Amino acid sequence: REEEGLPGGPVPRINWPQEYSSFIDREPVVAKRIRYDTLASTTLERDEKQIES
Amino acid sequence: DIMVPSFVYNKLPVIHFLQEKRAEQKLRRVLDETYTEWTEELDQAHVTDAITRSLNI
Repeated sequence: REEEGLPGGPVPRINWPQEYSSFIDREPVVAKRIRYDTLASTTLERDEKQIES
Repeated sequence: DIMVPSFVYNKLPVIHFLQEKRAEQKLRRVLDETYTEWTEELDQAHVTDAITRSLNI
């Protein structure tokens, strides 16, 4: 994933154009975009040397 | 010279057999006390969830 530069964080299988249209008020779905985008822009890995130590 | 030696000779087999059985009993007890210990460690999923809470996602 890091040899193509693909974003480490996991990404759900969603079609936001459908989600925007599916819901009624924007705020709930709008907030959903922030969380997943924030999640996708981070690397969920640790230093296992210290952990093993 | 005669009597005590004869009775010791008569004793030898039973004592040998009993001591062999005792040694086998010790080995059996040694084996029976062996159990494989399985330890439970905190699932890393909770750690990841906590990391997300720190990320404020």
